[PDB]
Amino acid sequence: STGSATTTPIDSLDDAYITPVQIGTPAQTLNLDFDTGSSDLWVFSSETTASEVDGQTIYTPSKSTTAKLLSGATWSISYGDGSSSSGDVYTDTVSVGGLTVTGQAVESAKKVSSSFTEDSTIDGLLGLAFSTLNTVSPTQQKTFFDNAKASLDSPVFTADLGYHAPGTYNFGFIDTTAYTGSITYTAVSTKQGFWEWTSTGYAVGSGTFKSTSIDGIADTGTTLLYLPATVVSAYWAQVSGAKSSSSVGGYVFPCSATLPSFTFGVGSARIVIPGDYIDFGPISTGSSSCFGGIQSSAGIGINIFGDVALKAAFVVFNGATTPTLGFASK
Repeated sequence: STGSATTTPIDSLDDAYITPVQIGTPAQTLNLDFDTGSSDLWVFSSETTASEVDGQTIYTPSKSTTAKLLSGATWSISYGDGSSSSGDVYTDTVSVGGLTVTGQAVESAKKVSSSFTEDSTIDGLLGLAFSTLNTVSPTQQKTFFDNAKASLDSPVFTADLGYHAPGTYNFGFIDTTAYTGSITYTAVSTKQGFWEWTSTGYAVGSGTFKSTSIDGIADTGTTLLYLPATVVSAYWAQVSGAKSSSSVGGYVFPCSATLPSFTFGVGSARIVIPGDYIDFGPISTGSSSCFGGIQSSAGIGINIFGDVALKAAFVVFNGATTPTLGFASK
């Protein structure tokens, strides 16, 4: 089997992407944030505290003839950005782009943090990291991809995120028309439960490529590119007037600037992030100070190849017995 679903930016900045997901019988379609940095499929629901729902579409398990409470199971997750959610668990039929999994754990939110409530466009998350990170207790549950893997034509999914445009998540096949050149594959460590890999270096604009190992994670659920302070300083030094602002929370730059590109290495291959992808616009409405899309990871503990980086590539998440990542230009 295979599946193919379009993923759409939630706003004009590409802050996140939503993909329609069919849950239950008859189908209830929710728009989920596919997140290769986490491993829970959780949804706003009829169980979510009413004051914490503000425009989201909810899953109502009592209206699904295939929903079954997973007795005793609870979940609770906290994300790198400080947001969180928690609740109980059903199993139900879940379909993405024509690919159906029966008995998928659907984690129903009883509580969500304010950042989720305030974002009416995201109805939940669909985690695509390794199932070892799933938070369901006392019996950890599998991700949608893990459940689908054996049925797929090939045990892979691909992320093709658009710049200010829709893109595609495919399951079970590699669309050879969706990228240019070849796909360069690189080794993955699953020791932390992430799609963790080592970039071979970087360049700023037309500058020389610096060969240096940068360990990080491929994370579709993170907006920006978070890299070591040395690398980030070298990037922003090429933008006149750019500075790190403790009060704003990162590097800002004059909105009148033209940003240089940023290249990262994948083995001997190179992925070029155009400068425009690094512009996240005014820090507040009407400001002439703009927020940068490359930021320091120094306070995170891990480097994160988020959407800024991934949207410049066609990315293969190869879930074979020994997983690997692939990157192609597009």
